[PDB]
Amino acid sequence: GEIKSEVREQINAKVAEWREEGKAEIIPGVLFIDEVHMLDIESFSFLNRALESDMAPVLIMATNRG
Amino acid sequence: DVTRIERIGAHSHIRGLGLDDALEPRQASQGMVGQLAARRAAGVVLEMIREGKIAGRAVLIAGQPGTGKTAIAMGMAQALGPDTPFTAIAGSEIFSLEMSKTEALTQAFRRSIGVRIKEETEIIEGEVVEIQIDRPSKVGKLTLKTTEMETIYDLGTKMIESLTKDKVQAGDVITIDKATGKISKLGRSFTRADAMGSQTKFVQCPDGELQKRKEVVHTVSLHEIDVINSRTQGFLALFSGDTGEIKSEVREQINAKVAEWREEGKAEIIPGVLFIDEVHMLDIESFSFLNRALESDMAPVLIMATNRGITRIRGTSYQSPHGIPIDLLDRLLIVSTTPYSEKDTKQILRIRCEEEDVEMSEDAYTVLTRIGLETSLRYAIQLITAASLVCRKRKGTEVQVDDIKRVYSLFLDESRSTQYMKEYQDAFLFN
Amino acid sequence: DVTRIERIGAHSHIRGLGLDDALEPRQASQGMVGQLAARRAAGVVLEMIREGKIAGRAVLIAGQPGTGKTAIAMGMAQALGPDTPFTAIAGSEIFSLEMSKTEALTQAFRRSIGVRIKEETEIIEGEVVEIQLTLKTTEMETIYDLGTKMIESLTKITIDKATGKISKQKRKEVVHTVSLHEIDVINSRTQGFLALFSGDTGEIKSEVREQINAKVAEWREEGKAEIIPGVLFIDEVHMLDIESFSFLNRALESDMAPVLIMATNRGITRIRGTSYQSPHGIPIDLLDRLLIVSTTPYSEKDTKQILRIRCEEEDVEMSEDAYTVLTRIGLETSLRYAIQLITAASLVCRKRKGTEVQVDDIKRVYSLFLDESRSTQYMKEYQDAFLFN
Amino acid sequence: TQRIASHSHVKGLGLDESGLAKQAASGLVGQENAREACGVIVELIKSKKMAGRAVLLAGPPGTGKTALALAIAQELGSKVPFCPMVGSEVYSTEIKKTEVLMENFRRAIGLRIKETKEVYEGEVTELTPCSHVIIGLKTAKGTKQLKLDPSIFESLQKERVEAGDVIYIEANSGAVKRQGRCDTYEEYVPLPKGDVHKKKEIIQDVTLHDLDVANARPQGGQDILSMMGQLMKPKKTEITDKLRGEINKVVNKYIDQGIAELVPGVLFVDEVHMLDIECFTYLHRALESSIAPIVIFASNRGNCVIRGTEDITSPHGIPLDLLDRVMIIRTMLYTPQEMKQIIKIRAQTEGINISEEALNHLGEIGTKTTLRYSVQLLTPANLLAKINGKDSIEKEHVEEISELFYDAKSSAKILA
Amino acid sequence: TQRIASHSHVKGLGLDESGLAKQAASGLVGQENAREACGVIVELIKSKKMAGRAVLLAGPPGTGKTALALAIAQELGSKVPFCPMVGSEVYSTEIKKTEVLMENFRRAIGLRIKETKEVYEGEVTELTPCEISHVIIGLKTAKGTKQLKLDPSIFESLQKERVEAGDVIYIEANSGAVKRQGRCDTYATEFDLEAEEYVPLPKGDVHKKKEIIQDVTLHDLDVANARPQGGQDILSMMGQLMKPKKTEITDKLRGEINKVVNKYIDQGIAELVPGVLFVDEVHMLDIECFTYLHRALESSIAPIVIFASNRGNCVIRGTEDITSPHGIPLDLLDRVMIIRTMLYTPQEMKQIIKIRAQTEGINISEEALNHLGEIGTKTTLRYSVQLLTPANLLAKINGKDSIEKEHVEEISELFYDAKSSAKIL
Amino acid sequence: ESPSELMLTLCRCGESLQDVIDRVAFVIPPVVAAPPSLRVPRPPPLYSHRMRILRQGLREHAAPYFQQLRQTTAPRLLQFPELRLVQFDSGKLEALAILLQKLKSEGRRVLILSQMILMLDILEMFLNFHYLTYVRI
Amino acid sequence: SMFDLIGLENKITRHEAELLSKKKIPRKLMEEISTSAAPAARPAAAKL
Ligand SMILES: Nc1ncnc2c1ncn2[C@@H]1O[C@H](COP(=O)(O)OP(=O)(O)OP(O)(O)=S)[C@@H](O)[C@H]1O
Ligand SMILES: Nc1ncnc2c1ncn2[C@@H]1O[C@H](COP(=O)(O)OP(=O)(O)OP(O)(O)=S)[C@@H](O)[C@H]1O
Ligand SMILES: Nc1ncnc2c1ncn2[C@@H]1O[C@H](COP(=O)(O)OP(=O)(O)OP(O)(O)=S)[C@@H](O)[C@H]1O
Ligand SMILES: Nc1ncnc2c1ncn2[C@@H]1O[C@H](COP(=O)(O)OP(=O)(O)OP(O)(O)=S)[C@@H](O)[C@H]1O
Repeated sequence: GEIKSEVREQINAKVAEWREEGKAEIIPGVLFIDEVHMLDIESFSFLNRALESDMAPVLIMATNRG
Repeated sequence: DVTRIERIGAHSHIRGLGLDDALEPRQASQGMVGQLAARRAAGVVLEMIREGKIAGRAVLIAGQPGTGKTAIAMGMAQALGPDTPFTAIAGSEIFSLEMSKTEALTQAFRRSIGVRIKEETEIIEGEVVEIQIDRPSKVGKLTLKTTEMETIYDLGTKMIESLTKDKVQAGDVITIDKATGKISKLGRSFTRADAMGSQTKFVQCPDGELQKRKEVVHTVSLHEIDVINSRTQGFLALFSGDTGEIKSEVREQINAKVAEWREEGKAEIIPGVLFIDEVHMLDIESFSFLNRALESDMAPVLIMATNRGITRIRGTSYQSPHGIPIDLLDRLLIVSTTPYSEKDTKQILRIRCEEEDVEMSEDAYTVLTRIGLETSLRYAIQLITAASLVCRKRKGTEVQVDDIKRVYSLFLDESRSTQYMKEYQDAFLFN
Repeated sequence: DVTRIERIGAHSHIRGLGLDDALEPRQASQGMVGQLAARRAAGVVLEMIREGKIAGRAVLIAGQPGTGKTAIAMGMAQALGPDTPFTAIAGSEIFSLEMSKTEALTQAFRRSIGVRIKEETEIIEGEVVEIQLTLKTTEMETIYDLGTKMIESLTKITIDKATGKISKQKRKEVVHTVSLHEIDVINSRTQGFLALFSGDTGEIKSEVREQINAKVAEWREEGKAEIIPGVLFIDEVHMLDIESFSFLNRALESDMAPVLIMATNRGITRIRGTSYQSPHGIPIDLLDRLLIVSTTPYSEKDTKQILRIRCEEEDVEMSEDAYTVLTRIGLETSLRYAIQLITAASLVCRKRKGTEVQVDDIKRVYSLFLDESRSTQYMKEYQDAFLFN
Repeated sequence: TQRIASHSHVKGLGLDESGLAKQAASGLVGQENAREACGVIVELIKSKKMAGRAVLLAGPPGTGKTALALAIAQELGSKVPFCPMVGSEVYSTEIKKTEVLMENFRRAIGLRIKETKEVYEGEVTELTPCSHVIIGLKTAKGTKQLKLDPSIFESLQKERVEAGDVIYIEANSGAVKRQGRCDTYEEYVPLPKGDVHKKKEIIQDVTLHDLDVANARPQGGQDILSMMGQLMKPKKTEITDKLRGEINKVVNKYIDQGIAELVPGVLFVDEVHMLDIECFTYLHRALESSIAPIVIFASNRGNCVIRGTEDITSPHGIPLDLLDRVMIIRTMLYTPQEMKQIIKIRAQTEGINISEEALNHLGEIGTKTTLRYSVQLLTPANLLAKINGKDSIEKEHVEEISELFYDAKSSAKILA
Repeated sequence: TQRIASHSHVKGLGLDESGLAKQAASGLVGQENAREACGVIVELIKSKKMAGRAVLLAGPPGTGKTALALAIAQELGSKVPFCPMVGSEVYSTEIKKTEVLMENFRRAIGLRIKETKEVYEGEVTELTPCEISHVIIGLKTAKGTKQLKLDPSIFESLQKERVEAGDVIYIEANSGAVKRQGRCDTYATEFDLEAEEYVPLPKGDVHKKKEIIQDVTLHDLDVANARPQGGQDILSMMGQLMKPKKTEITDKLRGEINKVVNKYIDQGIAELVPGVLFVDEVHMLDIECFTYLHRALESSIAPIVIFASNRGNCVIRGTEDITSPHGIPLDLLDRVMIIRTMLYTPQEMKQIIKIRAQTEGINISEEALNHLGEIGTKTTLRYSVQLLTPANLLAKINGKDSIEKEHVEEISELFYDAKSSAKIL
Repeated sequence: ESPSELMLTLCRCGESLQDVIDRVAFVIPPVVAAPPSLRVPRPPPLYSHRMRILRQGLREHAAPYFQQLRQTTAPRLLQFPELRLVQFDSGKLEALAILLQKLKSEGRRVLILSQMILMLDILEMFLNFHYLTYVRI
Repeated sequence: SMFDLIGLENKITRHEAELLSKKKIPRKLMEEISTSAAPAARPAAAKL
């Protein structure tokens, strides 16, 4: 339930540190939100800024709405 | 003279359903007068409940306010008697922060099915005369005593540990479960009670056989079994109510195990009645669940009461006859209550005055009956006690029409209060 | 300079109500200018709080935005001092996932009443390094018997003469003021005092609250405690529900009720949780229990004096022409906007290697930063580009 | 020294011995008919024969509904449990509104337990065990040596008693407490009745809700695993109806045995209009119950929309079917003379001396704005009078305090 | 290598000494007025004496508001706490949104605390307890051997780590933390095969005291003291088994921590570095959150707050009918300084596209750059910069090392923008 | 009874899930505090006795599981520089690793000559990284 | 304590409770017990 933001910042910093020190290699994956029209405005607003991070995957969304 | 927790309530005078063995409602019997057709229908449904053959039959009691629906329900509960589960809830009680409305309805259903489980235990009880040196792998002797027998038992390691852990002492009455080797100390010897006194309790020596077969019948409900099996210490939820959405798999396992016991003759299923007063307060989701919860083989008889006209179902914009979806109305039989004539209102008031233990003049009865016909039955019932108090303050033995007029002027009914409000409505907040 | 946790906030200049002994408000004093009638009303309310005899009195500070209602509240808090409880919340803070709105308001009410308890301890100890116990001091030398093992830790200071409590030259007396909320959170659990910090208190039961009220009344009668009635300040009270307001109605009728100060800046609006319109977003039944103090919009000279006080609070020197330009701006846009222009213009002058804020600095800051009206106009001009109009 | 509340002047209903209302008595002026109704329902509560009877005090704001309920409470005394409540209190994040209502019903029924409590005290433990425990107790007045159980011995060890540490030990429970370690050999017992064998008749008042919550979870640190129950947050739960029935049965047993007395009390629901339709619908069945208390509702609403319905308007914000089962007491507006009487009563209660012309001007202000506003000006006006060296409130002070503070109507006009 | 994000090109505000914005510098082009205002705000944050000052970045989407906020962050540097936040993050399932806002306020205030660290490290020569008030432990390094009397807590942590003898351990006295980092090197030769790892014995002193600077925020102190993790008493240990939920930290804990921090500042062992809280999509906050921000910005402890909103006359969330300029209540707009971002000319868009191409390592021909600028004028700036990577991929598929116009045309045909998609809808 | 399994992995298709946790478990709280204490002058005897009874009883109940109770609930207050950073910080050690592994397989022995004592300490660390036994002169 | 129903779950069963109710030392026998002398007539072991 609601992993702390500072914990995630620490994870990110240590993963970058691992990458610089030859331990870790980052594999960016794909997040597929099927029926993305079921998200509300708040979720879309978060998605806007969640995509600005360097640890953000490629996002595929599908929707039949018009 | 002495006040108990139960005292004069609204329905305390309904001792049962006043109908013959032919299910013909007597005009006035068991504290219930009038509503002949609805009482006959209630008798038929009561016989259905007593036979316990048909599962998930739903009955709706409909009618105007003050027409006796809860009176008929309480009469059914009083004729049914204890040891047949009659669960009474309001439709509001299912909206809980603990669990979903579906879960609450499921618990209410599981609470209306009663299980009588019998077991044989084969225990040993006796006053302990001696426990001797176990120092050797430890081995010891235990001497047990009834008023007719005493025997000496050779103790294994586990029994020795149990006896030393309970600090079993010479001169106390224990019971030993042979299957489990479980020691229960229930009292101290009859050779003292002789200067003691503490958490201890004093018991006289058992008489008869040291070893006794015993049949104990345990009465539980399906809900109780569910919450006992829900978690390791789940029986505490029978007290706190902290049940939290018992798993469906647990309920299926319990249903299967109960069916096994019933085939084995171990368990006896007593199906009961779930009474939901004010069923119009349920959501369309709850009615949808009731549609299917009734179609289970372990479903009780569902009785619901509603005074609604043609209202919108809660959670929807749809107008349905009793605030209940039409698919659920097809699944039930509707008992309708006719309003009360002057004779019926007078009889009801007489029975209520008998319950209150208040004596009223005949002119007072006429005036109060007219007041009830004008205003409402419940208002007249309340005026009964109010006028009794006003009479007592007057140092009179019989309530007169003057006292009824006094309490009528002191206490308003809905219509007169609404009128006084209406002429002053600019002084009241929000219209 | 060293940056402390307390920095230059909006109301840092306010040291209290600038009030005479007759409660008459000085034109400018203790960081507050103008609002003579409102300041006088706050002074009489403050005398009511200090007297502390009448329980559950409610005062509402009403006026246009930026008229100093929160400033009057902070001045009242500064005048009241740290020894009487002053609980400040926003109307939004009662909407909690831990507790109901009723519980949040109850806790806020019980955080404003303080019980003062003075205890006599026993402390004589001093300069000792020896081991068994004998003690020596510049004026004292003593021996003490002992029949317990606590001395082992004491070896490696001062002790209680009564119970022998050990901790690293006379009886001395200690005063502790404890709020009712602290008392019932400490006594709600085995380690309930932790919930005073974590907030994991979760709807203290009415039973314990009743018992603690009874015990506090007993202590008051027996002289062991005295009640220090405080004041609860609810800023932006229009965020409360109709349920919250109805609770406040009868919460104020306890003898353990603090003095309630509420601030609101809206006219006849909808009460939250209802479709009804009421003068302050507050139901009329609660307004019935309130004394309402209204704040007048500031004049030109009052605005200039406020700007002067804020400038000397922020330690920025401006020219007189800059003061007149900024006063015109404040009268044209808002007081808060000018207050912020002060800091921005000080920064612009600093980049310039200047020492005094000139009119050109204020013009530059006015160009860089917009008020609501100018931004709204530029928005209207680009209406289509913006989202969801 | 205690503080003056809004209802601190309400000492009772102020009725004569025939039940009629004195014009002004025990802090109440006017509302004679409502007061007489409150008196008859006080007699109803003291009769303790009727359960789940409901009374609604309906009238404009400020007409003394809450004052009348508090007067009823005063007329009953602290013997009878008076549970005050607001309709907003049913909305809890922990339990459902129905559980909150049921609990408040539980705590409006009181139980009075009579016990003859025996205890053994003294300088104590002049002996510890001379199969048995022998302890000598000396308390100035004398000394007794008594024989205890071995179980009392284990409890005594648990309490780490030593020879010379005053203790409690009760014959009715076997519970033991070492009250002190008076360093004479840190507290020693007094000597009014400083006997070793102490027994006196005790009465403790407990509500049925207290019994329910006591039986809701284990008793805490005594048991192996209930010790970890003390580390939990004290969440309130939906006490099952079966537990209530069982507690009722045991309470009835002990009422029959004559050691307990049933004192049913009053549940006062102020701002009943804040309950939603679910709460009222439950209240139907809660009032049908024979184990329910006497319930007093108060509403100032004119034709409000019932909460939780969004469309349905009923007279007092209360559903019609609930109004059908309650008795209505009508509170009316106050004449200016009654307002003057009330202002004088409040001034006297607050220790405020008021001149005659000041009282008349304040009564005029109240007739213009409202009774509450005029009652509120008293303390600030007294403070102003004290500032200006006076001990009586004069017309100038009330004028100045009226100019400093506004009523709802004046503020609304400024806002419009 | 490092992954390229949508803002990786912004390295600052590109302002000269006098604060005037260079047309293109530090990865930013245009928005000179907004960049200059942001430079003023950077100076405000560096001044460090003003608390609770809020700025609002207002302009249509695509105008660079988040870019300017991150440019401010770059200007400040990693030393100053920059807490980014979105309005949608307040709606937590565990704590009230007011608590989330206050926590974000508290983690935008940073502390640099100099702490003396007491270290015991060495080979365990002996471990002798005394009834259990003591443990006598001998520690051996290259410098020498010492035996120390340590608390029962350290002994019982040593039992947790299971250190017996010949084990190299690291004890931090402050936290009571024991680390068994292996067995001594001298015991490697004992056996051909042993189931542990050998570490050389420490070469320093047994008892080392070290001064270190710790970077923490006020929120770190609040959370540590509201969910205590130090201390070895059983009561706190059993509380550690609870699910670590976020709790509504009370104002009393924050006041106590304020007192502690003030004491540290007086003692010279701490320095306050108040930072900035960046709430993007502030329009997502409901009326309750804005009305709380009213109070949260009056606090003398508050950080600098930056808001960004692209909405024109949106209804305030939670109000259901109240239209305010930027989705933000007017009473809050009275507390902020508004920095407006303007739309871009075709030339500025072309410059931005070239900068993004440079950052993504993509060679684009002049024809392709002009065509992509034309597309961006027709569609949007965001659409054009997104075409660059797919166009480069197609160019590599064709075997060319630069993006020609045909690749841009192909990618334009394969993908659509919101306007074309809306047309076909 | 009920079923159960350990064959369940997390993301790797591999080892015993405590090695996984150890591999990825590195965060330390920025601040660690002992629980706040209630500073009461002369606490009441009943309260102190109750607290003592509770603490004593909770212990001797967790005593059978005290070691487990502590492995859990023990925060990570320290994270050390991992041993692999040696030999990654230096290219000399990176080449020496290959050289020494080859020399080990070939059976030869080695003596490493370095002027710096401190680099000898670093070499001790590096040799332990490769499980190579040595003597220091 | 007589209203402590939850505690009794750890202690006894209903058959045990019915047993106890039937077997509780009657009042008369209590005074008989407290009057009479100790009947210490144990025949001692025989091993026949
Ligand atoms: N024979 C009777 N039939 C109906 N009500 C009776 C009868 N005798 C007494 N009453 C009383 O009449 C009142 C009417 O209430 P009920 O109708 O039984 O309950 P209810 O839940 O309100 O159902 P309603 O009013 O029809 S919606 C109660 O106080 C009953 O105790
Ligand atoms: N106490 C007051 N005295 C005089 N005018 C007031 C007062 N309170 C509010 N107003 C007026 O109300 C206007 C708007 O107030 P706000 O608090 O910003 O929003 P509002 O009053 O709720 O209005 P809306 O549009 O109905 S939400 C102010 O600009 C004032 O003109
Ligand atoms: N008849 C009365 N005699 C004396 N004081 C009264 C009387 N009625 C009301 N008061 C007092 O006048 C003030 C306002 O009356 P309240 O009792 O608080 O309001 P209420 O009528 O009880 O409840 P509301 O306002 O109608 S919802 C309080 O201080 C009361 O104690
Ligand atoms: N003046 C600028 N110079 C350089 N890059 C810019 C400029 N303005 C915007 N960008 C960038 O162009 C892309 C889109 O701008 P963003 O700032 O991410 O979105 P946005 O339009 O600022 O968000 P909002 O809040 O709706 S304005 C990002 O890669 C930014 O870095």
